[PDB]
Amino acid sequence: TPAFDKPKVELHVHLDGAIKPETILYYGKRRGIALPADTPEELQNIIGMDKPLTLPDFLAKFDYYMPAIAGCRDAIKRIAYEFVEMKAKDGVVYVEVRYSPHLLANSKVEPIPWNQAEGDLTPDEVVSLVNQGLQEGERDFGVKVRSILCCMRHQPSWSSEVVELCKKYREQTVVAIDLAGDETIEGSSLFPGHVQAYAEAVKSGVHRTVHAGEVGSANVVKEAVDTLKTERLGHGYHTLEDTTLYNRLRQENMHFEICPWSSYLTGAWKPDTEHAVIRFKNDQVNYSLNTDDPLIFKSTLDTDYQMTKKDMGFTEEEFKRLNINAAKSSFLPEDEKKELLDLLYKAYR
Ligand SMILES: NC(=O)c1cn([C@@H](CO)CCn2ccc3ccc(NC(=O)CCc4ccccc4)cc32)cn1
Ligand SMILES: [Zn+2]
Repeated sequence: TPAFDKPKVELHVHLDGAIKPETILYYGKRRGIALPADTPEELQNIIGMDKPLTLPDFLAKFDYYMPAIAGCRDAIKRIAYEFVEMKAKDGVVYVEVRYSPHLLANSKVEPIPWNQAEGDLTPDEVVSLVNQGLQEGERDFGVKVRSILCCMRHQPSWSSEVVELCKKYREQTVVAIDLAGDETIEGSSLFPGHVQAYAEAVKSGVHRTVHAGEVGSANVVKEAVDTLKTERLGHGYHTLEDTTLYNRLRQENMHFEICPWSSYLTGAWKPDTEHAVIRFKNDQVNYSLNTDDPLIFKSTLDTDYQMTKKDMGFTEEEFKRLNINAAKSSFLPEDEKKELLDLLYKAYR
């Protein structure tokens, strides 16, 4: 069945979008919340999309399940644990996983997300709990995991906390800072809370990625590159819109975190068009293949590989260079990055 039967690298996946239905129900019941279902299968049917939707439509998906995990400590550790399990089934030898700590928390955060009564779970120990779950998963399932911590567009006040959390927990497991959630809010790349967070990340050596370009213009890409100093782009589809920018990113060997299946389901790509990744294939761009939200998009990594092999004529050779590009563009220290490279060179021959 699987389009690509070798080990794989993945750089772009959200933890809060990669929970098993079954364990949301488990915590729905056991805490009180009660979902719009009580069977795993129907749960995935309504909390999981299969044709494009608007943003409010999208966000209410989170409004369903997040109150069931956020706040509960053992929930937070278990989803980090089960994320590694899920990934071992995908054949991934190395993954970076991202999330917003604040969104899993029910105290020391204004506003309190998900409506949610107060309590005592702060952002700081959310990240310790996640990174316990993750370290255990690594040990039991033999996938290597690191994590990225997301800033949120609409909430520049969280952002100095995020860089500080990145520093406190560096190497183990957290390797980078991200910026997520609605790149359409005007001027959001340039909100002072975000820019000074990213400037702190330069100063102290935390690695940087930015979501720019999925649903927004090439201008928001440009700000991510020139003002936020990204090392990578999540998505970056719209840099095509601006050809000098595109060419520049080609020379600098910028890495696009591509999420094929997602981009259909979000509206970012319309089916009757050039998919941006085929252009990236033809141009020999430094890009990767990623799942984004396997919960919400009813998908595994093989969904993404499959789609590009069926409908876009991707071949096995391109699959290889892409995962190599992803290993090179990882936020691993260089010794550990050479080790990963070596594993992959052998596996691939
Ligand atoms: N794929 C994602 O965008 C995503 C974001 N998360 C969470 C962090 O890990 C945060 C969820 N979240 C909270 C507020 C918020 C605002 C916007 C978005 N995402 C977008 O706007 C992405 C673009 C988009 C447009 C329209 C439909 C779907 C998606 C996520 C948001 C999980 N998955
Ligand atoms: Zn994403």
